[PDB]
Amino acid sequence: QELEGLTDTTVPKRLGPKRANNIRKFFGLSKEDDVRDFVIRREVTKGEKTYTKAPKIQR
Amino acid sequence: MKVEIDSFSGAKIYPGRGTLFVRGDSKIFRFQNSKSASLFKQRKNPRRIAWTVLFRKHHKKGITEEVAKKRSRKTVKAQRPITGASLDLIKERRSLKPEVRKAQREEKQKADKEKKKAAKAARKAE
Amino acid sequence: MKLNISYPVNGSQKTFEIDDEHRIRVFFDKRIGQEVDGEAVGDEFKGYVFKISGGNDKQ
RNA sequence: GAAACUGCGAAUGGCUCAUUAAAUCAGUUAUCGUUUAUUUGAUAGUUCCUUUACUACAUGGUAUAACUGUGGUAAUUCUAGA
RNA sequence: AUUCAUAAUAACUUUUCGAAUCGCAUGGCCUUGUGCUGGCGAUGGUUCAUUCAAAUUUCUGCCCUAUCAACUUUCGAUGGUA
RNA sequence: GAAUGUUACCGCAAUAGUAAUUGAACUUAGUACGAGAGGAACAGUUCAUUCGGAUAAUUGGUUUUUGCGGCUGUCUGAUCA
RNA sequence: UGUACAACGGGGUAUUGUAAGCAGUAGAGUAGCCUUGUUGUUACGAUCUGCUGAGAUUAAGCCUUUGUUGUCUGAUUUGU
Repeated sequence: QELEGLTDTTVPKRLGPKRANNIRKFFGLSKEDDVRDFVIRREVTKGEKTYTKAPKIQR
Repeated sequence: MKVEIDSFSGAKIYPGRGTLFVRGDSKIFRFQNSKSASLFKQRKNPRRIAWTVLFRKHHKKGITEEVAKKRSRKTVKAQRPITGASLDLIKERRSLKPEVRKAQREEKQKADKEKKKAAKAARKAE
Repeated sequence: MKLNISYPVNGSQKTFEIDDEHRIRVFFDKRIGQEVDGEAVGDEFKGYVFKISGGNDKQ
């Protein structure tokens, strides 16, 4: 039997990776698959305008 | 009724039985019998008395109770939402490993723009 | 008492207030790291097994 | 650009004169008897380990804070769990 | 003034250091490749020196008391070897 | 403990003796009483003092259980005992 | 001549506190050996560890018993 408050509902990981090889293993791509495209971006609504702030890539 | 434990021997004390001693530091001890009380007065140590629970513990006698804690080997097996990743689209993009030629196709236009910008800067310098 | 129970797969967590002392007496004389099944303490937790991670006392 | 991590500093300064009568201290020597963050100036071609596939060198890996949320207690610059 | 500095051989080390760091300018060579080279810096780092110091330290020097003339040395007091 | 016909059991009770005692606290009530100062009692409850009669679950003491163990000196060749 | 009695035994409960013997790469360390050590082994060595909450004692005023072995007709006195 499933618990309404824990099992039924599910919650997000608030962040994605910031490290390159972490992304490469997150998506299992390659040493060459140009990680700059596989980036997670977080759209916002400050007002009518929106933007996603693809964070950064260290390493 | 609470069933207490001997401060010295670790044995069990039922009510109306044994004694209770109170030391100058306001501490309490409970004795099942005058035996334990007398050895305590003689300030022996239980770890060297062979009929005590502390002794049998520290020497690992009757120690078949605790066995071990096993080792876990299992993955998460759950792709959680990154909250800006759209886990459906995230699985779609993790499955987009092949067709990597689009990366080089975009890199070609980017390299072209790089030379174009170098030329534009070198010309604006004039 | 209270049980702060966490389902880390979804990433969720919830409090549960418990009575019926001879349900919760199962937990007595256990270590932080051992596991117990849940129907003994509540049939809502039937087939479930929880591990302990910590806790707080009065005061 | 708050917060948090990291690096620094917090051993300076300030206050008082209780102790202490070859002890402190003053002046004068020495370290061929030693440590020295910091500055300042100089200063590593040599480290692939059977070193002919053993290797990412256009560069390797695991945490974890802050944060999300659940809570504890009367309280504290208390805190756990995920 | 030295067993100094420094150098050389034999090895030893659980193995030290030898930049996986960052901001600007972005330039030159071409067999035009995201090819090869290339500046101004900040940080950090091994050792030597320096500076800031620090710790010990030489010599000489201190108030009243003899109604204190003997003190130290058991177990550190003076010295020696390790 | 003889004798009462024996022996055994169950009993009556003449007589004699006699044992229970004292206090505090709470409440009654800071009421009654009294100007105020001050300040009760009966009933009820909880305990205690002195005395007595039993008992020994527990606590304590005692220990020739010479029960167990240890220690010294000596003797049994040594070890064990 | 029997839910008979006793003596032994077994079990229970108690008391004490972990027997003797054997083993050990435990052991303060010390002699000696040679195949010289690459733990090299032999002798000494209070003590320690394991077999060991073992062993011993346990009714004389403890409990209990499907056990074994035995005992169970001697004298005296009494009458309404």
